[PDB]
Amino acid sequence: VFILGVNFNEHKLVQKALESFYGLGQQASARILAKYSIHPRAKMGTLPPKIVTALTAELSTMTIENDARRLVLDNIKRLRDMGTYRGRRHAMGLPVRGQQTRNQIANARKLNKIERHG
Amino acid sequence: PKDLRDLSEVQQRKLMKLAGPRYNPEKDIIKMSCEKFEHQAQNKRYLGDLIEKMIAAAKDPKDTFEDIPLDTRHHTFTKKISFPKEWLLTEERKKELEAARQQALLKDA
Amino acid sequence: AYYLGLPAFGPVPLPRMIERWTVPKSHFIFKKSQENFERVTLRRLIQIKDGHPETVQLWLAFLQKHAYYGIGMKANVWEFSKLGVSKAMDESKSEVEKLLETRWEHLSHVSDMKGVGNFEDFLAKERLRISGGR
Amino acid sequence: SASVIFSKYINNNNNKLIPFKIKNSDLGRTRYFPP
Amino acid sequence: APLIKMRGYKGLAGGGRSLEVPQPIPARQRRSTAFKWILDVVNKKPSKGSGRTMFAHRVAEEIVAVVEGRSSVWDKRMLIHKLGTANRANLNSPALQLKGKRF
Amino acid sequence: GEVLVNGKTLAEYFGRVHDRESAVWALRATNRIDKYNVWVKVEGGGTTGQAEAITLAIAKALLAHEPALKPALRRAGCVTRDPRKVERKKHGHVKARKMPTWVKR
Amino acid sequence: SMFRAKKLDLGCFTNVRVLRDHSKRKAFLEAEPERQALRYVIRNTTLPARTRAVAQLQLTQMHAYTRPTQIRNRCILGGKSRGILRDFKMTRYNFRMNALMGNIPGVKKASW
Amino acid sequence: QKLRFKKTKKSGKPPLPGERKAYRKKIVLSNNNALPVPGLETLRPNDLAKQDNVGSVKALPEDVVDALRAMEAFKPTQCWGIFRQPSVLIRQETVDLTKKMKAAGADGKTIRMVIEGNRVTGKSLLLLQAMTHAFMNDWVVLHIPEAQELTTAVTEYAPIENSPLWTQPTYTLKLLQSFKRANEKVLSRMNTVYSHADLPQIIPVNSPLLQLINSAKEADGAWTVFQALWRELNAENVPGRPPILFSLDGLAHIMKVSDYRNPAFELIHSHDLALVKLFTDCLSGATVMPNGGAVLGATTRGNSPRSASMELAIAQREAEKAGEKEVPQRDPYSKKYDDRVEAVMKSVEILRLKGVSKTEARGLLEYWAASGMLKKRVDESMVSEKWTLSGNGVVGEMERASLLTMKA
Amino acid sequence: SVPRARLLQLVKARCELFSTTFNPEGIRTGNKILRQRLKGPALATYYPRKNVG
Amino acid sequence: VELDEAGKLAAFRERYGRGWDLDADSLTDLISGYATENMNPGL
Amino acid sequence: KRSVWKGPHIVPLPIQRPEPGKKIAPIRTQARSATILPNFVGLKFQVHNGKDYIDLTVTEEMVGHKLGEFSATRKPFIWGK
RNA sequence: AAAAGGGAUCAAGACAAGUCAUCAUGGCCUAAAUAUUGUGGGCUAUAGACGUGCCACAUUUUCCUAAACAAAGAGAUGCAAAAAUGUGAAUUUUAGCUAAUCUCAAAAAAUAGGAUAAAAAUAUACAAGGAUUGUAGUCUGAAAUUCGACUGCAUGAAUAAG
Ligand SMILES: Nc1ncnc2c1ncn2[C@@H]1O[C@H](COP(=O)(O)OP(=O)(O)OP(=O)(O)O)[C@@H](O)[C@H]1O
Ligand SMILES: [K+]
Ligand SMILES: [K+]
Ligand SMILES: [Mg+2]
Ligand SMILES: [Mg+2]
Ligand SMILES: [Mg+2]
Ligand SMILES: [Mg+2]
Ligand SMILES: [Mg+2]
Ligand SMILES: [Mg+2]
Ligand SMILES: [Mg+2]
Ligand SMILES: [Mg+2]
Ligand SMILES: [Mg+2]
Ligand SMILES: [Mg+2]
Ligand SMILES: [Mg+2]
Ligand SMILES: [Mg+2]
Ligand SMILES: [Mg+2]
Ligand SMILES: [Mg+2]
Ligand SMILES: [Mg+2]
Ligand SMILES: [Mg+2]
Repeated sequence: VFILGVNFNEHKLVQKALESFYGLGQQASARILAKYSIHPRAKMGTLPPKIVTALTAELSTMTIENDARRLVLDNIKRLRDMGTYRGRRHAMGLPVRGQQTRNQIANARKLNKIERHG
Repeated sequence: PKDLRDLSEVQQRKLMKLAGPRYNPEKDIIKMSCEKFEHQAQNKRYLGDLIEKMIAAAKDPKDTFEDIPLDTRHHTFTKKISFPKEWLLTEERKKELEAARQQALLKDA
Repeated sequence: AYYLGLPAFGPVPLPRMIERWTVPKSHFIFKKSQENFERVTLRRLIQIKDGHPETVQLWLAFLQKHAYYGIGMKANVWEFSKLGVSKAMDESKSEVEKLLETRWEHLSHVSDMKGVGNFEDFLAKERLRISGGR
Repeated sequence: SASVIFSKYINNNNNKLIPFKIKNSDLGRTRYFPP
Repeated sequence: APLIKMRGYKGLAGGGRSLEVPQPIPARQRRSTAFKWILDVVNKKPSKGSGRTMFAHRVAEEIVAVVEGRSSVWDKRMLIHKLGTANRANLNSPALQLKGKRF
Repeated sequence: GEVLVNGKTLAEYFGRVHDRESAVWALRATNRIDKYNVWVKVEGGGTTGQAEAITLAIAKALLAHEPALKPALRRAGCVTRDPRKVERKKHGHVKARKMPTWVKR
Repeated sequence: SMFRAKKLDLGCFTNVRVLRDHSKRKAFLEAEPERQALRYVIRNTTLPARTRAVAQLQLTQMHAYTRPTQIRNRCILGGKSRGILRDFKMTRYNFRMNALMGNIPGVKKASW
Repeated sequence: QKLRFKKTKKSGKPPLPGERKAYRKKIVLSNNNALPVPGLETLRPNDLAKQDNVGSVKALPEDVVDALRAMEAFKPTQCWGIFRQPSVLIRQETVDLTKKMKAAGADGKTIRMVIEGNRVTGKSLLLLQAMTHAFMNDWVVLHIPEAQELTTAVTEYAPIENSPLWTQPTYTLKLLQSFKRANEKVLSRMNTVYSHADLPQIIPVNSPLLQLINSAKEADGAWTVFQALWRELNAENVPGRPPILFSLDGLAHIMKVSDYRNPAFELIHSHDLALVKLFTDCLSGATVMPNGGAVLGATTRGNSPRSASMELAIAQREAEKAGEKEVPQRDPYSKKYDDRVEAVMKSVEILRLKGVSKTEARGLLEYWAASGMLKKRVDESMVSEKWTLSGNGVVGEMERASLLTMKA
Repeated sequence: SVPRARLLQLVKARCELFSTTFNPEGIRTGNKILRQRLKGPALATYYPRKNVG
Repeated sequence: VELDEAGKLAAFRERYGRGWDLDADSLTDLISGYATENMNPGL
Repeated sequence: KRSVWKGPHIVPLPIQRPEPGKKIAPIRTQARSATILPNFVGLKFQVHNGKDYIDLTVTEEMVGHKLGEFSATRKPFIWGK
């Protein structure tokens, strides 16, 4: 089925589908299902076409999108523009939270950017 | 609390409530200490004056706290196990076993 | 305790108190070589029952005067008393004063001792200095 | 009569009687205990 | 369960090669080698169901395949027996009897 | 043949049939489970530690009633006291005997 | 330096940093109540905001010797700060050397 | 760049949906290797009520096993596939409970009972014997295999308009499908006597009652058909309406707040679920059964939460029966009680299950030995050994010590 | 099964009796600093003072 | 005027109130009044 | 002060607001842990980094941070030259 | 009872082995500085590379429920119950004990049930995993920015047993 323009398979859990959107986690997932009387173990192919449309209208009123990424990307961009310590660690791809840099800084070198994945 | 014979049943229970965690339901004793002062004589005097207030407050007919049930969550009650009295090999039980020992032989025979 | 008529029970062997320290045998680097140390405290318990309060204090006074070196002692004394402790301790003042008439000679100070200052604060601070901090 | 607080410490008497048992095993001499 | 084991002597077969020689093994060593082969075939098989009987039933099925002769452990038994027959003469090899007797 | 362990029944206490058979093995080996009632009181240790401890306890108590069973309890293994004990941890070792990784270079 | 007594009053192993740590212990003893008062006014959310801010500033102006966090035990025989045992006031090594000679009462080589 | 070594990157048909779950839930009720026990009798329609059958093992009829299997009376944790023919031990507790069901259905009354016991003492199987006595005597058995499937939020649920109740359509549908097969014979003899307006199909009065149940082909109208069916089975004055056995296993699950969430994200109480709200009413006596029957609720220890209200109620009912002037009371400072659980359990009867007697333990061991599954000499010395290792005859523990061992 | 407002009447009685702080709202009153006993004099005596020589 | 696009002034005032906000008020002389000449030697 | 209920960490600073259009000198501070308060906006600081005093001009985006977060103590690590 | 076990101890000599940065000491140097005091910073930097561990890569694992069984150690420079408050870290308030008494304090694995599977390779079925980062808090302490420890929410990297 389709929820907010994303296609999901029948054998997929409705909760795991909602939780696949950025910013939508366990708390929001449990409250969206409770709002429309969907048990956590509901599969995707069992939802009526009426409720599948209600979920799309529900997620459209939430901050679960690139919109949520902008909030995170803006916080990082601000740290750099101000000229703070943390901001300069994102730009150089270095650990930002006081980790030791002599060894084991792989994930920092790979993910720490100004334009992070999210 | 039962040593204070000048108190009534309702008043003795009210005293157990004011004591709070100082009351031991299993032994029925109110143990309370004091080391607030520099000299041991002063700690004894305080407890003496304090026990007089506990009794005066218990006699106060303003609020008997009968609505409040006695709270014993501060105490951890212990359950003791004892040897079963039905297993004691007495002259009466010996006859009981002889019957069971003999019925077993018949059932198999 | 027998001569004083005190029925004593024990000595009850209480559990041993064992401290442990593992230290390197060398002050400098060498760390793969350590050794264990300990300090085991051996202790006993003598409990007296149906003992008169005063008689129990003569027993304790006797043990302290003839204490054996290398032994530490601690006593917990019990005693039954009536209600009205405040008044009881005020009436016994005259009784204790008579017993001290001949004992005041131990202390002596210049008229209006000024080195003491605040009496209560002197005891509180002088007691800490005697005990080494607390 | 007596006090209740007093009676609550008399009943706690589950002591073991000193048996004065007779030794049936041979005992050696204790070690030399240095000072 | 195999009846023999292959022990090797270091550097006695030629240019750094070892001298493999068969030898018998007691019962406990025979059963241990056998059952460990069975567990090796079991662990490599894929999962089938769920519950607490997965591993148990997966092993029992291999025990039945062994008695029916259609198991894979029979190949490992014959493979080690071939090495024994192919090296039955090394029991009296000149190298095993001339260690330090050629001064 | 009623057996109690700390007030609880033999099955309510040991959740492992292997431990139940070992606790009363003396009575089983001599074929006297239905002749005596045992009231055990164990403390400390674990499930198997306590089970094997009751084996020796009942064996000794049983010999007080029928002293002529010791030759049988011998071959049953209920008279011997197993002295095995956990070895302490030793400095320089990860455990009683496990040593840390030794680096040659 | 103002907290260093002009007359040495140490009978243990004297050191440049032992005198330094002894001066901090004496300074904190003299200003612990004054310091506890400030730490109380700050954490008392029932007081006015200005009262809590005044005490928060005065606590920042007190000399460093008055802070208890700057007190670190040292060896009274060697003067080190690493490996000190509170029960003996000595390094792990001086504890070993004195324990084997019999200068620490009650201590003995352990074996079990 | 980095010069360290790095392990450079780099079978069978998979199972179908539901294949794995069906593997650990299938029930085997036979074993060709097992020996046929000689002299093994089959349960007659009135064998679970005779006092003389106590301590004897008898085989279940063939048609009963089809009905019990239809409503999931057997369970995988039970040892059925070790023997050839499903057989049960007629137990002194079976005769007691069964003699009450017999009198209840005959006098038109209703017994509201609760079964309690230790981990594995025969609670779930004592119902299997109650349902067995129900099928053989032409009753209407409505069994709920697992009460945790109604509370753990693992099935669809929808609200009812203008009411706090909640329906579970997908479960109610599956419940009707299994209700037909089990009671196919009894239902064939009954016809409708009321005019049900709202239904997936039009159904005139005096029609085959089995047709009314076949109307529920979709989950949506499943609950509506159920309520209509419930009205028919409980017809006030209609000849041919047999007693009803409304049984539920896992009572501890429906005696707390469920795991479902309402639109406000507040836990729904188990007694609000329309289906659970029906059983509790029948168990509390609120909903009367005009034709009579029995409402049995069996607790469980495997995967069961603790409800102080149910445990307190069970304790109070046993105290009143024994006649003790003092009955257990609430902990005046505990906040784990539930007023609604107390009201439902305020008049039920308790049936405590404990280990079997040494005479019953023999009849059960001889059945295992006759089947070649217990290679031992079944005598008093051997019965007392198993009776002791099983903790005074706990049937569940007696199987682990005799059947699930590694000595034979 | 007893109102909280009714229990406070008993909790307040104990405070008036044993002279303790009655703070049912859990307000941060800094009293944890008042109960903490000083440790200055215990630390000052660490290093032995100069003595006979 | 007084536009905080990043929301740092609103976040501060929400945590510590408007006592430290400039104007024309804990900042009257608490920070400046305590600043004395030669406060710390070495600038 | 991390915990919010204890307020921000304030330190004495010669923060005297100048007359409109007056030339005010920047504030030299070694208090690298002083929280930037809303009243610091518009002021010019010279935060000590251990050796030098790196200049800073407080803006509304810096409120809530520490002064030491704008003066690097170490120099970036660069391999080669 | 018994075919017991472990710990400590393990010499002289060599390695001009380690330590003149515990202490101590000969010679030689510094003595307005190679001595002494504070504020801030640094010892926490990071291309490549080498050692120790921790944890993970799901089917004997992990997750959920429940009414089992330990030993030893710690609290006068302090352990803190019960209750109440908070999703949580934790807070409010101190009963008792300076201890075989009171408190930390609860064992876990196990045992017995239960849930989940095309449990990652067919992209409409992306497993397990918890690094990285955003943000809101708590505790200790003048002080948590360089540079602390935990908590909530979100983010969801490599990782096919080498
Ligand atoms: N009357 C009986 N005849 C034969 N076997 C029985 C009988 N009663 C119980 N058993 C067996 O005892 C074991 C446990 O029985 P059962 O499952 O009914 O217990 P339970 O009380 O429902 O347990 P739980 O609390 O875990 O749900 C099963 O193997 C069962 O077959
Ligand atoms: K171990
Ligand atoms: K994990
Ligand atoms: Mg590395
Ligand atoms: Mg399991
Ligand atoms: Mg059950
Ligand atoms: Mg030597
Ligand atoms: Mg050299
Ligand atoms: Mg070397
Ligand atoms: Mg060197
Ligand atoms: Mg030197
Ligand atoms: Mg410095
Ligand atoms: Mg370092
Ligand atoms: Mg608590
Ligand atoms: Mg702990
Ligand atoms: Mg897989
Ligand atoms: Mg995942
Ligand atoms: Mg930080
Ligand atoms: Mg490896």
